[PDB]
Amino acid sequence: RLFPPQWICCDIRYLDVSILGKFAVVMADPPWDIYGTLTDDEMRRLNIPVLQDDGFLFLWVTGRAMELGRECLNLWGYERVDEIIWVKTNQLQRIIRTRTGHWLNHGKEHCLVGVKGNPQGFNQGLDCDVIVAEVRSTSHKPDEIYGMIERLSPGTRKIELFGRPHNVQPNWITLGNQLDGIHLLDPDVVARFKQKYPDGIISKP
Amino acid sequence: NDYCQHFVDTGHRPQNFIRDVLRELIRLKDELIAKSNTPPMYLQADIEAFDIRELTPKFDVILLEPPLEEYYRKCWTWDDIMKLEIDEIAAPRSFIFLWCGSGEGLDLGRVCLRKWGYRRCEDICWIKTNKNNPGKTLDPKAVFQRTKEHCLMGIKGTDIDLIITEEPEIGNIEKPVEIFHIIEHFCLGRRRLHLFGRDSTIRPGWLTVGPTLTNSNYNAETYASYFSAPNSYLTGCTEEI
Ligand SMILES: Nc1ncnc2c1ncn2[C@@H]1O[C@H](CSCC[C@H](N)C(=O)O)[C@@H](O)[C@H]1O
Ligand SMILES: [Mg+2]
Repeated sequence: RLFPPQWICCDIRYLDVSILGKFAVVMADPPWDIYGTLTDDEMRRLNIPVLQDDGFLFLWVTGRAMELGRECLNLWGYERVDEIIWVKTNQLQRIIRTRTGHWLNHGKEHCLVGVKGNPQGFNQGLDCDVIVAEVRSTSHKPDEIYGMIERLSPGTRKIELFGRPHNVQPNWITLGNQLDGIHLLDPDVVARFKQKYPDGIISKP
Repeated sequence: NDYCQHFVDTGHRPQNFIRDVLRELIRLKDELIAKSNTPPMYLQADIEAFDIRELTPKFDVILLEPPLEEYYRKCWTWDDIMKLEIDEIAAPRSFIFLWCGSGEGLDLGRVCLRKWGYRRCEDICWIKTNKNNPGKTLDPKAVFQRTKEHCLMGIKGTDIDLIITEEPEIGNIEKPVEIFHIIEHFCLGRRRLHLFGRDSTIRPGWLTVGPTLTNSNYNAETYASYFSAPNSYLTGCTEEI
């Protein structure tokens, strides 16, 4: 095992993620173009490929990002092997019904699961692919997903992209532009960060 | 409480704990659908060897339920499915509902929709509870136990997305009848085709076509006569003229 939460406030377009090393799991909840958003090209160009050799990607999608996210996942070198749905509930366990141009109410959000390489020793098949969890503030994804990921891959290092302060977790490094400064504790990451960013400034390259 | 941890501990799926899963308005609309429905029409056909273009006129709605091997474990592969010429029988403004399973079909069904000229506009999930038989279900690629199936809705031309029922008994490949309720309540048009339907799915307002039908009554000319003027553009949710 257990390493405390770590994070980097950054513009994820500009950070050289190669300094962070390799991760068993990547999770992202991108600000799809459907504060601020990323354009479809900015999403495609994210250097996700450097983050893992063998392991899993969890990618939240809605609307047209069901298709754009599939494209991104494939472009980044993953194959989609599962798809989690979060059934959104209130405090009494009833479905919350929510978009113009749709003639169906939506009761869920989707999280694509991609695989890269051939992961070994993950506990596949412990959890199922439906999360039932209460909705909290706008865009706040359920904490259940961290538990499912920890049971799948206990004690390994993980990275979350586009996380907010409430997303930081033990064994995770969180990146996002709403985080408070830079909190790094892994000596290897600390050393490579200092070498790359001696004055702590992660500006547009 | 964490229903994921509870499933790991007990085998009860999280969806088992969803609760409660206008009336006059819904009933009147059901009634208008029933009144505007064509008589059920059906045709036994080996869809592998059948010239699909023999099904006329062009359809407003197509429900496509190819028998995937994953439903069981002739089975249809995505290679077979993708090669169906659906665009040849769909109206220029029309809708498709494709049962895609829980595996590679979630990607390949999307390729099919776009191949046939549709844009994917809803992803309807059939979430299966195990209230009667708590426990574990795996596919080799699978990361998680698969407890749901997806029906993709496509649109071409210019209710909630969840169905929750108990998991069917082994060997029962039927999809929830609720999918028909969702489709009919959209009021998309009266020319409705169900490909790979069975005797058990035959329904007023639908033409059902599939290999296992025991009987047929389809005649193209009779079928077309249901939609001749003044009834050509009816939505299926209004008083017929
Ligand atoms: N260029 C950029 N770099 C880093 N973060 C960005 C960004 N553009 C937008 N963001 C952030 O991306 C996030 C998308 S919403 C993330 C929700 C989060 N998973 C949760 O559970 O709460 C927002 O916090 C937004 O501030
Ligand atoms: Mg809860």
